[PDB]
Amino acid sequence: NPPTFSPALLVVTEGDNATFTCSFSNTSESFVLNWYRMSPSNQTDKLAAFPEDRSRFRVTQLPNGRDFHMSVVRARRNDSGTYLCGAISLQIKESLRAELRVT
Amino acid sequence: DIVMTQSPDSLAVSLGERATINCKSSESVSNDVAWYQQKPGQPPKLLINYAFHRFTGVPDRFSGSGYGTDFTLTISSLQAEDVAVYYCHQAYSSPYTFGQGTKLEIKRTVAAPSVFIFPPSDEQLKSGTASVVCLLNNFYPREAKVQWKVDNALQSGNSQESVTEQDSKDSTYSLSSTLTLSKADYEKHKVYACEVTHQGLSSPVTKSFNRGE
Amino acid sequence: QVQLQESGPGLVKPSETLSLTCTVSGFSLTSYGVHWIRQPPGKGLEWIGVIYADGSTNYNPSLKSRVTISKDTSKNQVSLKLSSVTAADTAVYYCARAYGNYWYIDVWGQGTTVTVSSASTKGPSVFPLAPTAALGCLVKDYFPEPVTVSWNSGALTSGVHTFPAVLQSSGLYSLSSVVTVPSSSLGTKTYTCNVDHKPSNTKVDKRVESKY
Repeated sequence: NPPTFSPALLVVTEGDNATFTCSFSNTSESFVLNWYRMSPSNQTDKLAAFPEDRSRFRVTQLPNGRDFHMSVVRARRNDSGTYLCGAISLQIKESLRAELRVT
Repeated sequence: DIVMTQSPDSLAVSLGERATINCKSSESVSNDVAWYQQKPGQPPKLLINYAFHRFTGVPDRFSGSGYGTDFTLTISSLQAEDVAVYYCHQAYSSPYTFGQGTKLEIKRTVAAPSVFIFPPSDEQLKSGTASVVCLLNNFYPREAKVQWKVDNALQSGNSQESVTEQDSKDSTYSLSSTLTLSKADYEKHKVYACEVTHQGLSSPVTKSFNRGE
Repeated sequence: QVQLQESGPGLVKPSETLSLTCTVSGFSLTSYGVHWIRQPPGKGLEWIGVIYADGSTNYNPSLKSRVTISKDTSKNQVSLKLSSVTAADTAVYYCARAYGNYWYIDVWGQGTTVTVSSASTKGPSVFPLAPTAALGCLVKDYFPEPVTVSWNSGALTSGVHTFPAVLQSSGLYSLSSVVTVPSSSLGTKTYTCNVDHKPSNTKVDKRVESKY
């Protein structure tokens, strides 16, 4: 069972927030999910991860424990691209991709 | 300074078999670890980023794993072009140290060396020294004895051997012995031979060549 | 394309400062980080430092107070300066691009071998190795390293075997490059080696066919 990444398409304007929802909760509950931006030539570019890998892309967990809000604060026009949320079981599972548009 | 320690210093699995490489960090470098492949002479090449995702244009036979201080690089079916050194790299905190590399070499059947001998060119002969080269090509294993004979006189202390790394096409090696002599001495003798002793040769092969003809 | 072309002097006198450069092409130099890496003879990779898009740098604690990494954005170049050089700095320096918000080294440079020595440069002598069949070229008595030989401008990769250089009793280096080709092409196809010795600006295209 892989993670989810909704909505499939997210059209926001230039300046406001943009938030996706990565729904994932495995059979072990010992997981660390990443938030990568896929390049036009299939070369992921990690943005953030939960728990916050300390070393504008927010990652907050909801009370249900299965949904995670991945937010792009003050979405710039260059942020339009492909995004996905991976999941690592302590093994990796990539969620379905999704598009992000910024008018 | 986080210490990246690759456990299998030298790995020599057979052709087409699984081949994994471990790289353990002395501290939490949790998922900012990249793998690199490097061949003799050429610069490094990236294979895995973030320890799981494989780079674009990278064969599917490559896989990565690990989230704490336990990282691994796996090759489903080892290919001849996979012979190289594999370095891991941490990007968690400074000084973003690297590993020490794991030499990945192919194991195969025994092969006899194709021997070739070359006389010195009239260009070098016009400068005093004269170099004669013997060429052991596409053989296995690496251990191979080469002998030098000039007018049936066993040469010693004047040659220099050089061996290539594991070939990336048929997983073989190559050796080149270079006997360096002065022109006066090169013109004072006539028969120059190169005797090659090897595991794949029941009797040592010899390559004779006489000056002039 | 995405590239990193390094260039520097082949020789460096002891106690002097080594100057290097990494001319970039392909990506916005003000949007990616360049990391310098060292590779001592017969050893692994060692990180020298970084330079981000803002213009701030992080250096290796063991190399600090001697390293200087700057960049000329109006020239797309990254410079590396190593003062009070010793014999330990002799290595192959590599500049590399950093990709991602949580960066990783994706593209690497071609490399630049630095030989910290007092002895001057020495151009190599290219002699033929005229004769499946074999042929080659002999690169002898050069200093310092390296010598990068190719065949037919790189189009002839099959059956090429460039041996590692060997130190000589005189103190110079020497290597031999060979090629295995079929006898049916010995007459029709042209085989030439390209010996490039950067420390002395010596390029040598050599035709090797036969003798009588």
